[PDB]
Amino acid sequence: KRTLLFKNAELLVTMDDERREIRGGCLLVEGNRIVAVGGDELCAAPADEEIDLRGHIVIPGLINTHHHMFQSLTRVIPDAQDGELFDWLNNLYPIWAGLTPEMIRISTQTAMAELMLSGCTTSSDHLYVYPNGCRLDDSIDGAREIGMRFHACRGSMSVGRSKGGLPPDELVENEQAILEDSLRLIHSYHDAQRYSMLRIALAPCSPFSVSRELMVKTAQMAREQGVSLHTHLAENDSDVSYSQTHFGMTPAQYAEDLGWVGSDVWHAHCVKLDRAGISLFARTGTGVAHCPCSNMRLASGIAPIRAMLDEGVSVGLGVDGSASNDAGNMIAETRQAMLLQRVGFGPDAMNARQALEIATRGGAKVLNRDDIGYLATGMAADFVAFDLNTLNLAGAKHDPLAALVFCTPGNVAFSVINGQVVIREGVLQTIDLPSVVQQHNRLACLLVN
Amino acid sequence: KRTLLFKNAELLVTMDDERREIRGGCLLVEGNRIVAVGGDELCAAPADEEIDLRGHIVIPGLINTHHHMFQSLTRVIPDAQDGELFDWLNNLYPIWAGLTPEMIRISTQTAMAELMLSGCTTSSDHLYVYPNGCRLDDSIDGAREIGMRFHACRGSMSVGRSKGGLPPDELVENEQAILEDSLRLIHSYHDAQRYSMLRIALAPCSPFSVSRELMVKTAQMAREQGVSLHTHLAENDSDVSYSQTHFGMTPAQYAEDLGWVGSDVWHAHCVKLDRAGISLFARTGTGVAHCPCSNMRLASGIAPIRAMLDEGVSVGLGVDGSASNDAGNMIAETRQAMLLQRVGFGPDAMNARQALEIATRGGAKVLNRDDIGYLATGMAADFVAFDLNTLNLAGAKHDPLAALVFCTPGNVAFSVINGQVVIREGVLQTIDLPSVVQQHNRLACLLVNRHR
Ligand SMILES: O=c1[nH]cc(F)c(=O)[nH]1
Ligand SMILES: O=c1[nH]cc(F)c(=O)[nH]1
Ligand SMILES: [Zn+2]
Ligand SMILES: [Zn+2]
Repeated sequence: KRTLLFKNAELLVTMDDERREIRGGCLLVEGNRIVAVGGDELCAAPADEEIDLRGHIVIPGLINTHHHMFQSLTRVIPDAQDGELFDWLNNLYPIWAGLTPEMIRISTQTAMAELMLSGCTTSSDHLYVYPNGCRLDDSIDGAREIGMRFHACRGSMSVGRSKGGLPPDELVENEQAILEDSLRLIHSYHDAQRYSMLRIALAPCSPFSVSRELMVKTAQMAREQGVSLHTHLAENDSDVSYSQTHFGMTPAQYAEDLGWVGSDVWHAHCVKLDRAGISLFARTGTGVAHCPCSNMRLASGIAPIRAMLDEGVSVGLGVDGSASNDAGNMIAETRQAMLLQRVGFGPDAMNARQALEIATRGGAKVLNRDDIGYLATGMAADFVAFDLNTLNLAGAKHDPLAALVFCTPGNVAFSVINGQVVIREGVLQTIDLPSVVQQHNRLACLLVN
Repeated sequence: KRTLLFKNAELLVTMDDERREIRGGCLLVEGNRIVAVGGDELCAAPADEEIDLRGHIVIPGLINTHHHMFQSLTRVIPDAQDGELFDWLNNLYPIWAGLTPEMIRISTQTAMAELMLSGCTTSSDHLYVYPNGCRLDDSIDGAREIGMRFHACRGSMSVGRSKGGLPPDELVENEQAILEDSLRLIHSYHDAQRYSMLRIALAPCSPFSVSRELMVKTAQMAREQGVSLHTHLAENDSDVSYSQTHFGMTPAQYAEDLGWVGSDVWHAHCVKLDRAGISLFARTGTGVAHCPCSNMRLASGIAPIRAMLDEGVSVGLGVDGSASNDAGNMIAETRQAMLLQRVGFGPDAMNARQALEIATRGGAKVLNRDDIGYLATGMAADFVAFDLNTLNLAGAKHDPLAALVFCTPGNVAFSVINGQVVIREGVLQTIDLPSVVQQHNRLACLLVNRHR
């Protein structure tokens, strides 16, 4: 088995059970997993490759828990930059009706590359449109080429124009076809073993874009197959009113009534989750993907993340799709979580270590994994290093960890995912990034024009 | 005088009176000024150097209107990261008491380098501590090394611990000495001419950090000398209560009472400015430096920027000191202004072009300058270029301008300040940046290990 030693980090942030932050720390890797973490004599360990991390901070790889990677082809569309969410959807859906399998494959790589260079080693996605023969398989193909640990969601919608919804009919599917494809994807791709690089989750776009029968049947299938459940919930005032008018229930009551609570469930946004919903989520272990930049850029609101954390809700972090952020920058999203909670709820609402915990342990938690999210013996070899001697962090070496959240760092210097060194001295190793960016921009131009 | 042609930008954002955004745009420069702005007809122009900007967006240089660059030596101090503003001040003041002239000279270069690589071509600063023989001269020396267009404020404090204030006495000054040094700095350094690289403003830290007499005499001096006035105003709930309690007045009423209104005045933050204060500022031309990251990082609040703009208030942008942001990233601050107004006031509150106008034309206005802030014949040759073919902007070429605000771009590819190409292919040309960063971090270490 291949061994790898990362030695003499200026600070090794473990996020482990003691929250050890080790000066001069070293990390010994064998295959895809961590052998030991420490300073002192472990730094003298022989290894097939040694990488010198003096002057760097090492953190556990960031974990992104919500995205729509296909939207990285359609950032800052003029008719979608401003205005109401109604106009945003109505101007973007006809564009997305042109998506091809190749664009799914390429856009997954582009969005994952942006996340990887900004500190992220595991990401979910929420692909929920399948025009022109597009399949989740195309996104899985792209993810496999770039080497990121991947939770692929079988997103779905069934309520289109003919049934009184907003999406064009060409962007919705029959519900029997959705369940059959969901089952196929689990059988073909879901790896439930420790250190899995690919897991499947089932994800109707929202409880309102599919039938209530399909929400219950999806939950049933996920529980039978041992996979997770993901959807958008309580993202804005319109979601809350819709739930009340149409079902006589708050969004959280609606989720509970469908069986969409539990540690195998995580809901994106939850900006308008109420006190009873927070408590329900806390006692059922239901997770939340917090997407601060999206919630600001779409004027959704400030999610009550501090209140959720204070009751024991499992909270992870997500960038959301690139047409509603529009960046894909994980460490910048972690910064935004801290800034937004403080402006919303005061100076004690979120510090650097609490935000970074959401970005690491919190994300592992809401994806229902205990093998990622911190650095210790037997954990997955997922971690990143930032150079502390850059201009961006000059004067911030008083606390290298806080520097990543309070300052604006550049790209990571190194990234390791499943023991593979995927970024070396700021250069992505698993793909030809300039070629992918070129193809992406040509495809984006073809799609929109 | 040297001539420069910048040709074939994918998009040249002028911010001019017609807000032209020119595909294939070109810029012809002579010395410190723009000779022409146009399309490919400019390619027939002769120039000493041509720079090919295809694949790039060019924008007017961003203008930063509030800072404390000395704080770039003390980012994320553990005891100041969290807690109340009281704890922030009382844990940072003893550290700043060890500042030396060399630290002022170096920290100015570090803070300006961060601003320049993130799109900024003009900055003010608000140095308000002068321990151990430090002088505004030291900051001016650093700014002259790096080539940034500079509005240096003689900040001041006189109400210390022994007199019932929070700063220690070693960090406050006698008020007559403050006025004397203010006049010396104006006479020695303030260049009032077009395309000036150095202007002086007078800047008591807040209306409560000095006597009422110093507030009034400082304004009197500034008006006599023709320079501007700068201070912190209405940053938080404590500022509003204090002025109401001690003076029976809102912060903006108190500023008016002190004579601290007018187009030669700009107030930092104004988070808690009320409707009548907004109206007052609009009709007097009083400016505002909006500091969104600082206002969130210190839990100050969401300033009513959309309301001020709708009433006619001149609003610029500021990163604030690096101990309350803690970044110095001008284009990221522009993004934050847009994100924060939307979450505060709805989807119509601020778009990419509105935010970029605050960061350019808005900053020129609050600094009382008509020669920077947009690209047109006779304007200062201050502009920057971002590469549009980066991973960060992939899929955003549908609107190159909005991409700068809605995405998170890297450093600029090129920067021109006063006609000098100060950043070339991402590399800062005017200082040895890794050497300055090394010295900065070493001085930061010496500073925090001082005996106190
Ligand atoms: O912000 C968003 N809301 C709803 C959606 F379906 C989506 O893709 N993005
Ligand atoms: O936010 C701030 N408040 C007060 C200060 F003196 C300062 O520098 N910054
Ligand atoms: Zn989403
Ligand atoms: Zn300030």
